[PDB]
Amino acid sequence: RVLPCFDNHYNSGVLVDNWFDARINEAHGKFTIAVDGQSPLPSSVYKADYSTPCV
Amino acid sequence: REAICIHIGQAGCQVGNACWELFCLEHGIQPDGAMPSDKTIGVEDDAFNTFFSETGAGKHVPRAVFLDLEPTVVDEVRTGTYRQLFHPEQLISGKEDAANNYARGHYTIGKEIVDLCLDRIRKLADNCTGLQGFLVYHAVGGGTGSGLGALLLERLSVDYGKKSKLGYTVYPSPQVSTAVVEPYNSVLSTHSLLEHTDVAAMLDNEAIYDLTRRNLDIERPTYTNLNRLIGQVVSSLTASLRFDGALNVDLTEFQTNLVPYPRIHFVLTSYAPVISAEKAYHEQLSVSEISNAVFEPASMMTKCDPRHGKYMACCLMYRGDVVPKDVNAAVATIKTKRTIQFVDWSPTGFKCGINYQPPTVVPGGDLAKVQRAVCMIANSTAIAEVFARIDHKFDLMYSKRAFVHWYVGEGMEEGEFSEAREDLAALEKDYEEVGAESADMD
Amino acid sequence: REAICIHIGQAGCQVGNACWELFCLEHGIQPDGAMPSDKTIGVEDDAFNTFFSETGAGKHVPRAVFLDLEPTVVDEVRTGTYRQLFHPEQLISGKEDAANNYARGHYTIGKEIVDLCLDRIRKLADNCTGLQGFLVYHAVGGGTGSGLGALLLERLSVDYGKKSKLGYTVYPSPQVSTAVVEPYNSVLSTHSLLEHTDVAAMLDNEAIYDLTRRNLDIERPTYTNLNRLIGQVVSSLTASLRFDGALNVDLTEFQTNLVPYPRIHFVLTSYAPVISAEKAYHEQLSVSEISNAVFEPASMMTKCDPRHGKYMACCLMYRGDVVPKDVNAAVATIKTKRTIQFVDWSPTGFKCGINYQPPTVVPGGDLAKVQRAVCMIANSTAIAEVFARIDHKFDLMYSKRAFVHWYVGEGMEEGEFSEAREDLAALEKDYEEVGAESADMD
Amino acid sequence: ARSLQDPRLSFYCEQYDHIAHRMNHYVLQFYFEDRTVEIREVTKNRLHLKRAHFPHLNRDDFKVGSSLSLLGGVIKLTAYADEVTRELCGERGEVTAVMFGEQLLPQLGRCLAVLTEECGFVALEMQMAWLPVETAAAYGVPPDLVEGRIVVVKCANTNALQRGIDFMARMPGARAAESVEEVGRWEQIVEKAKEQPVAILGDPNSTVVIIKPHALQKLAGGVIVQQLIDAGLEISGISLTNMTSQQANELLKPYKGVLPDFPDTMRSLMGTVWVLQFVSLDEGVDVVSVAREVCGPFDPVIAKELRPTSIRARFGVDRAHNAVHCCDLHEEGPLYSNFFFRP
Amino acid sequence: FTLGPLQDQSLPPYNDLEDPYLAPYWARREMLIRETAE
Amino acid sequence: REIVCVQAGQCGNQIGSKFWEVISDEHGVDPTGTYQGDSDLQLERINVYFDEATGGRYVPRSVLIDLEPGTMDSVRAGPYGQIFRPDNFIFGQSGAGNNWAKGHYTEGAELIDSVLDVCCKEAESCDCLQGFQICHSLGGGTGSGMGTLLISKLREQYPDRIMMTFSIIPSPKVSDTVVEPYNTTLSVHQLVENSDESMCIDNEALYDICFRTLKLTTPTFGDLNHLVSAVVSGVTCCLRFPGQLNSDLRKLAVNLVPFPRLHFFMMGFAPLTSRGSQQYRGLSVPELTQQMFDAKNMMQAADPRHGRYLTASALFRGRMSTKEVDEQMLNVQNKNSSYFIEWIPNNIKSSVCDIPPKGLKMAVTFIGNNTCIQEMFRRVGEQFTLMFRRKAFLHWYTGEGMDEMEFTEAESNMNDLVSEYQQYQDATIE
Ligand SMILES: Nc1nc2c(ncn2[C@@H]2O[C@H](COP(=O)(O)OP(=O)(O)OP(=O)(O)O)[C@@H](O)[C@H]2O)c(=O)[nH]1
Ligand SMILES: Nc1nc2c(ncn2[C@@H]2O[C@H](COP(=O)(O)OP(=O)(O)OP(=O)(O)O)[C@@H](O)[C@H]2O)c(=O)[nH]1
Ligand SMILES: Nc1nc2c(ncn2[C@@H]2O[C@H](COP(=O)(O)OP(=O)(O)O)[C@@H](O)[C@H]2O)c(=O)[nH]1
Ligand SMILES: [Mg+2]
Ligand SMILES: [Mg+2]
Repeated sequence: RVLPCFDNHYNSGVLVDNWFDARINEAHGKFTIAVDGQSPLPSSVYKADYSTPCV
Repeated sequence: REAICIHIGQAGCQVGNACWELFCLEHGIQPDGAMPSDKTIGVEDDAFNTFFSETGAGKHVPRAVFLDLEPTVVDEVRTGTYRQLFHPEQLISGKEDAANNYARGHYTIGKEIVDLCLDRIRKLADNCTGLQGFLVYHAVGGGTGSGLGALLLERLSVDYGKKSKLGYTVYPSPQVSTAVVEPYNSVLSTHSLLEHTDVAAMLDNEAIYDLTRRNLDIERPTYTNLNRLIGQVVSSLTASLRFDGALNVDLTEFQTNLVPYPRIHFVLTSYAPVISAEKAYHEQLSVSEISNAVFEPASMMTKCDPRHGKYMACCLMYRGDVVPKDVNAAVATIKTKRTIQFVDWSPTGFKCGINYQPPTVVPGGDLAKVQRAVCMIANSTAIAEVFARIDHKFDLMYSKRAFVHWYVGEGMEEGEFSEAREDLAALEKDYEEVGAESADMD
Repeated sequence: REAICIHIGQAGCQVGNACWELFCLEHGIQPDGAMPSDKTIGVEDDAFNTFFSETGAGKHVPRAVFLDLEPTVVDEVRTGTYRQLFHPEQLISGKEDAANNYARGHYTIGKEIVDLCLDRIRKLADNCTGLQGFLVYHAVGGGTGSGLGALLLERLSVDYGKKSKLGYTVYPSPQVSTAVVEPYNSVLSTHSLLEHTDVAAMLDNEAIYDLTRRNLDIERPTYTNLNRLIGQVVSSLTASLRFDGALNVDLTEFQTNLVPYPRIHFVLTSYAPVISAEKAYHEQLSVSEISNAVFEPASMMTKCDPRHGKYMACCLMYRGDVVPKDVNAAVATIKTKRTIQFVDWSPTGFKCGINYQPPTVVPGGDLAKVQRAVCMIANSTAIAEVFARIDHKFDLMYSKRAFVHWYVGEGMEEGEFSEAREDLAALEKDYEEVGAESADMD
Repeated sequence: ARSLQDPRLSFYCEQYDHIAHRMNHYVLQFYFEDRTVEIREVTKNRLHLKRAHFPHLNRDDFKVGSSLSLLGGVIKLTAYADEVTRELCGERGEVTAVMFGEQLLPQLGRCLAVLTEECGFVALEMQMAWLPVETAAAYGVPPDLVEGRIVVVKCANTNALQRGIDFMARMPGARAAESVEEVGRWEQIVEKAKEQPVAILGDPNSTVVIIKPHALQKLAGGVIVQQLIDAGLEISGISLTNMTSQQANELLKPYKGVLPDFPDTMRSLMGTVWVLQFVSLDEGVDVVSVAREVCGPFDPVIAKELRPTSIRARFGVDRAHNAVHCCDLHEEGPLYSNFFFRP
Repeated sequence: FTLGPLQDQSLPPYNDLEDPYLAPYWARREMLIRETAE
Repeated sequence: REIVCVQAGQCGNQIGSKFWEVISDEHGVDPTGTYQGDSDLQLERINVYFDEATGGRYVPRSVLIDLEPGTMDSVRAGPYGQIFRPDNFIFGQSGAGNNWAKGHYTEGAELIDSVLDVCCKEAESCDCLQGFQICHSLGGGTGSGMGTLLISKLREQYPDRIMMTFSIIPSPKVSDTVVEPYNTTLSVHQLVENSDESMCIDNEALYDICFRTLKLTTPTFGDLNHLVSAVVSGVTCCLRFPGQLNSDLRKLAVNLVPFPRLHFFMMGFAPLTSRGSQQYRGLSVPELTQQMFDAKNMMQAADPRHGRYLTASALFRGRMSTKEVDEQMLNVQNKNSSYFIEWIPNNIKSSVCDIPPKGLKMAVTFIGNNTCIQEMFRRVGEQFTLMFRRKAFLHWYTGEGMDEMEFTEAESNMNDLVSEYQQYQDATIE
């Protein structure tokens, strides 16, 4: 496990070093663990399975 | 007539949910405890009474207790769909778990909760007129199931005495495993369980996973499937009390027929028409085919191979459309087989039961609908292999006192390890001695 | 079922762009990787699976790696139109080229990059359940294609073992030429390809230029035309895996039917209805006419004349609206011809395949739309003439050590030249010996 | 050819399994350029029927809400599976509903004739409904048609509403829906009537007649109905049901050993058929004798030679396809009515 | 340290003859036969 | 079952701000404190981390302690800072000076009583109290000295509960302070006696996570503290949501700790993947299991391949099958059997919880007890012995009042901890 040790003078747009990751990061923005948003939480297994049986 | 069910800890409560779902749907009691207005008319009937009691306004309430030390599972039952079915007093919950320590359940924490349990069981037993046993569901791998189950069975055995206690027990699977300390808890549980149980039925999740892969077509099973299978087994065994049949079987007959000597009370269980809905309509399912099915070890719900031992007694329960002549022809064919062997001191090896009610179909279930089924519980020397691997794992861990400081700190003498290990050694020798051929005495 | 594509160097990546364009257009996958919104019905079919895998959100991603030592071509792929199709991990690029030195690729630079490539291929092969071979695209005239292609084939052959390796290879044309040092790289490359490939397909740029001038009406062709023709050939050969048909042909069947002896694995390729839209409406295109066409030297994609040799085996793939009786009548007519000759030890000279999917038309393309096509791969002794001319150019240059100091400076012993030249001499003698009649040898 | 990108129509379909008592859902694909069909399972993405040629299908048959016969089973098309089939199959599938009143039953045959073979409406739903006053008011029948039997027809054609208004203007007595909600309520009416139809049960003086599908494809059902009514019979009962091979076998079991072309006759009853029940208000008229005299001999050539004015001499093509099936005994009336109308 | 391919991630069947934790059991039986004879 | 959190020093307060942001987000609590969630499953365990104030509001059960108020003014100025109870901020008037002895003996004993009053006030309000959770750095000044002082007092006052710590320890390469070995050694000496469970994190491992796995171009301390807050909030998930196989901190300790000194653990969290790649690979139990044991995703510089696992625990969140978990843990144990201590028959505990973290279908957090942790302590002890032989900066500590015998005791205790781990590494059945 090593750390990067290169100084990148240029900006993203010049094909040197990490241009792809730089473009993606400037496209999206801040860093969060969550991937999607505004989705309801699923119910528990007991609630999903043991519902009211059909008559 | 009546039977009382005792559910302990997580496995026992979750299996209880599937059992009571099934018993409701088979009798026809709604989740709110009533029955439809058109189901009251007809002939005057009571068969539910083994499991339900009526107040007189027509609500049904069940003869069960649910016991846990952590709230979460009981709070889930309390907040679920069956809220109105159970009496709130019936759902008993402590504050904090036994943390996989048998010692914590038995000495420190269960002693406070045990008197409430005994008062509830007393309140149930006063409202009966033909109680014919206790049914107990628990797992021996966890702390509260082992410790409080043992303590409660000891107290019940002193207060009620001779009344029978039949256990359904989930033992640690031979290579699937869930916790590190399983050998200690299973050994210490089994030491108490030896004195205070009449028949113990052993289950392993690895076998029910194998059965659900081979017969059903389920790639990714979960505990609700296993618990529904267990519920079907319990319904098959208790059907003999509840419905008409040619050859009935009272709960005392299992204990009388299956146990030859008072320590030799551990039995193997299997169930025949485990089949999917798409497969079921291409094949007939005659008596002889399912009878042949119950003897292959791929059909068993416990991970043991009976070809490495000898059977001492078998009890075969048939429910549905079966005729006695076919049962006799099937049993005679089984007896002819060379891979099925009985100990020479048990010449008359079989007990039969025949009930007319076919198995019920559950709306979310995965089993097909079928006209007949057979369920077997049997006593065999192969079970000795199950104890030997747990005892070896105990010896491996105990050689370095790997975890003992938890048990000694939470209140247990170090001597108790050696006592239990010596008792299990004697049980192994009992199964060795009983299996010795009586021939060639001269 | 599955196949993995490995693209090496400049020609192999550029031919890969045309191949994946075609496979997308044949299945209906959009360049972003998803099926069209007006064509998603809810359920679909597995035919893509040979070349694409789905994540679960319904995006498609292809089973390919692109390997180069110079960045420019892979950076063109990263910035091009298909940016979203490929996984970014699959596109591997070094810092600096192998400068037309096989020695530089094999010894100096490829040794650093090869282990990342092997890790990527391993990660692909773990996400498969019926991998049935590797397809490799490279040119032997350049430095990185020869050196890294050899090194990678050696490592693949050790790690994966029995799995098949099928090569499509662009060899140096007999009078069109692009670099001075081409003979040296091609001899040393061919030494490695002899040991570590199951079938090798030979291509010459001069033949595809002649075919595009004569049959198509293109005065000034460029590499995109050649790459589209190669893509059509690969689609024809792999169609037997992907669509329904009367007579399928699995990739293991090619090696059993085409290769008589383990060294005799170099094959010629041709394709019949390369035709323009204006000619196509003046002519019918029956089975027998295109079958007669594939045997004419005007149809081949390699510059060799089969009249100077004898055929050992032919594999004929028909796709589109063809009926087996017409294939049989055509093959029976071919056998009668006097200018087509088979070795007397190969009486049953033909293998047939018949698939229902007609060849695809590419929006910018120059081929007409046609109801049927046939593609042929065949093993013939005429190929020995191709090696002899490269060997003559090698002998001319090596007599004066014209460029050798570069190769010795980049790490190679002078001895390696003589070894490779002797191996190609032995391959020429094998093709001389195999073609000798038994009637003269008695 | 057999290309994978060839044009097609896609639907979701249903088919009842009489063995497992379970409903199954599929996805049907029809390549109209060469008349081939493929069926796939929705639940587990499993192939059900490989791409095979069927010569008796046509592009006009595939409409939403319709039913088809495939290898002796009935399959129901109620969906659109993609946008392309919505574009192609639209503009010719608008749904309108037409109701008929008591005073115009004696001319019902000409009503169906003008409905089908001249106004261009092709329709598969047709039932007779009797409703109480409160339910009739709730569903929205016209007030003047209350207290009487009504025949509701679910038609389908291009520009359904305007053509229905034109049909209203052309022949008096009929009523048609003027809005989408009226269409929906009348569809509810026809479904509720399907749950429990109206007919006379247990009457020994009754007769049931079935019209074969090949007669309907020639747009001759209305003329047949009118010719039956003209002979002196009063219509009581109408239906449009699809019957499977097992139902045809159960209906035609007594004929096993009489007809010389039994399996071919069994196949001729697969598809959409009309069911007619006739009674007489005069006790001196025997319905079976007059019905059989009008229908004629079951062999079309003999019918053409001897009884040139008969129905089978008018619309038959062969012994298996004789365009009508009618009761032949004096006791079969109650049995046929019980089979075709008891829920 | 490799997890292996995906197709070999399944449950191995149980074979008590090759279970490493039951060898003393089989040794005990093999001794028990001669012990019974004596 | 209520947890009380303590955040001490700059690192602790900064990590705490992100932790309480993550916890407030999962339960839908606005930075004003109002509940705005959308399912009852969120409300039914809100008590575990929040106390309820009147007319809607919730307050977080945390004590903030520091010797200079600069950090506290920064956290109060942050976006969620208002949620914290004003009376819970305790601060002095002069800094720790990066000196352990000042933090432990002079300003420590001056402030510590007011912290104990606040901690007791918070503890006695719970209907049933679960363990404490503490975040601090060991390399600092007030974090190490006053944190370990408070830990010792709470262990005196509540010896039957659980004591859990999350702790930042100096990188061997990236030192921020010259006197790190003294403060680290004295703090580890205090922790090994007082603590029940201790988690260790290297900033180098978070940088390598960001650069290699997430490919971030310009990471900041906010990202490192978000990764830490994610793992910290994951361990408690089974305490506060339903599941098929519930688990608890005490049950984790019982399965993880074979012997009472062996309570130092490695941490990991599995679903890490860059924004460009995420479109290319769906979540599944094999992918999480493969990442979970990859040393790239493990948060310390020592590598597992140089040691052996005594025990491990995995907590799964999401709707998933138990069979796949059991068979994955069996397969990893069988194929890599040399890396697992052989005298324990099964080293992995599993647990399953129904409710995943927001915006992920499934997640797992990994806790590992591995002997390779001995390498960190050995490095700290070498640097300590180099500094101590020459009395390199000792006059500061002696001027505050420490006796030299403490340094030799702390060195001996750390050396014995390293020896005990080394002995269990090389143990055999015989
Ligand atoms: N078949 C089956 N097994 C279960 C179920 N629930 C838990 N188990 C198993 O039983 C064992 C765990 O025992 P638990 O019931 O969780 O232990 P406990 O009674 O809660 O004891 P404590 O943890 O101290 O509270 C494991 O082997 C689980 O796989 C279940 O619903 N069905
Ligand atoms: N048909 C075809 N031939 C090509 C193409 N690109 C290059 N060639 C031919 O292949 C030979 C050159 O090989 P290259 O691919 O350029 O060599 P390389 O793999 O880039 O090796 P390096 O120069 O060391 O990077 C010449 O004969 C070219 O005419 C192409 O796109 N299509
Ligand atoms: N991961 C992380 N480390 C931090 C943060 N703030 C400070 N540190 C580290 O902690 C150490 C400084 O300790 P500090 O908190 O100032 O000690 P104190 O003076 O006693 O409060 C240095 O190694 C810093 O790099 C943070 O927000 N996140
Ligand atoms: Mg529990
Ligand atoms: Mg190049």
